[PDB]
Amino acid sequence: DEDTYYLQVRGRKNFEILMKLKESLELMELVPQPLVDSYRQQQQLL
Amino acid sequence: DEDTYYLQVRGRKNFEILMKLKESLELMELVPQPLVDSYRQQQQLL
Amino acid sequence: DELLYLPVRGRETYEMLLEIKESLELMQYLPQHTIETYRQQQQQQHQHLLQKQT
Amino acid sequence: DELLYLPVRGRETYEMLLEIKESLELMQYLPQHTIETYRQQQQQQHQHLLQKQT
Amino acid sequence: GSDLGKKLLEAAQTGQDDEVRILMANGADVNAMDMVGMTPLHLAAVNGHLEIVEVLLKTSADVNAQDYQGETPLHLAAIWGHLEIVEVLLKAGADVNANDLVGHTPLHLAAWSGHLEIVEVLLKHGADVNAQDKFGKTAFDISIDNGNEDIAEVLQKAA
Amino acid sequence: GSDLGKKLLEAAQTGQDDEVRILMANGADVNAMDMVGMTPLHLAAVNGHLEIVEVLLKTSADVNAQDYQGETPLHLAAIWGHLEIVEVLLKAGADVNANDLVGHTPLHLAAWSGHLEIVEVLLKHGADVNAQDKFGKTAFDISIDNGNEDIAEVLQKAA
Repeated sequence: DEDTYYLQVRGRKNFEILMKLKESLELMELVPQPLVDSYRQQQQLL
Repeated sequence: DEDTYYLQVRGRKNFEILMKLKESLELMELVPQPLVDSYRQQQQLL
Repeated sequence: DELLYLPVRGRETYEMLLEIKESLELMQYLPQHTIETYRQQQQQQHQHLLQKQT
Repeated sequence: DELLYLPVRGRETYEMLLEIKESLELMQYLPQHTIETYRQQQQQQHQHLLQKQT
Repeated sequence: GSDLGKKLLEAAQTGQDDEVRILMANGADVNAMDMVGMTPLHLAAVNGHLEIVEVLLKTSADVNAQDYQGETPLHLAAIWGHLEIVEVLLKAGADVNANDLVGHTPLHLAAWSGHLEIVEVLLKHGADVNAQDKFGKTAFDISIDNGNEDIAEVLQKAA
Repeated sequence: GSDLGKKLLEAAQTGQDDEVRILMANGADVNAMDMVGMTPLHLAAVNGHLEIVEVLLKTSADVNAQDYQGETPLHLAAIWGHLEIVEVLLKAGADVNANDLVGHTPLHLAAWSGHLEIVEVLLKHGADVNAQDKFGKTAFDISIDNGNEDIAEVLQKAA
């Protein structure tokens, strides 16, 4: 998906965790698929 | 913390993960401290 | 309810995942009256939707 | 960079944590030019703050 | 786990009396455990579902089952203020002095929550007022911490 | 890990030339690994920091170090289009045919990204056009998938 969603969260520490995961989930999409595939292959070998 | 924060996230699947964690993080605060303490003691024993 | 084992490099990631996992599991201890009160609060929060203005 | 071990009950929680952990770790593969482009996008997103109206 | 076991856990949690009886009749494991090790009896106790507790107590379900945190159904009925459920669990042989992983008894948790009448029932069944938790604390100590002076008076008189 | 090692990893990633030289002079581990097993040389290669790559290649840092995914610095310079870094890595003895965990060579990843000139340099250093990944795919196969017909022509001519 590509479109934009809003949420509200109570608690600054909750907000800080969600903003850290918002960042990693959004940036994750810019990682080339071949590196995602090697990474998943590694997690499998464990 | 008690006050309310807004974020935006791109991607429905990203939004769905964040809404699941928003829920669990917000509800977590309603769990009595003694049960939080037993839970942390258990994670420690592992 | 199988006991699965997540390999984690580094303290920072491990602690983040622990806090998330804790929040996911400890919901089980809440009564449905508590869950329903939360759900109504969340529903009423909608009456006033978020929008980009200011 | 010690290899720590997170005990997880159940598939659903394990898979959620895996997806989060993946997102956290795979950022390392991004060039700073990519990170800076994202950061500017995020900064410009502020120019139009979220507020409860509609 | 099993499929029926997970369904029985959800039916007990959500108070679906009829679905609990149908799941049980179809072989659902009364000893099924959720992700924190709670049985259907624990979840019926948390969620205040008296009729479902009473149904499960007619089975071989362990009234003193401990979740992964050491909590018994009685701990959880006590912390969440479910007086009638506390009564039926004790009538069914619930260990009034069961200790969870941080050394809380049901009396500790009723003290913590401020459920006076549950404290009185636990005392009637011989709850140990002297039992100290991980952090040295009696029920009386907790009831002080949480401004439950009314329970702190009842506990002092029992001591 | 070490403290200096983590700092050297961040300095290399963020292009802090002077901080890289100071960290190294103070004993920072050139073989330090981040959470995905990348060394400072990998991170300088990802992030397009030529001067930092050149500095690290004067050390005992392994030009062919593999992260936990099997990626070498050359893989990562190739996928991210850092031509000058691809050149200096190969001059320093980078394995042009290094295989990561899903059987990608640097040529696969340059094909995937559409970096024609890097494909040409990898070929000049004897990149294997016939090497097949986990999913049976050559570089030529990928370049087709990703509409890089220009690279698919160069690879067909090499075959």
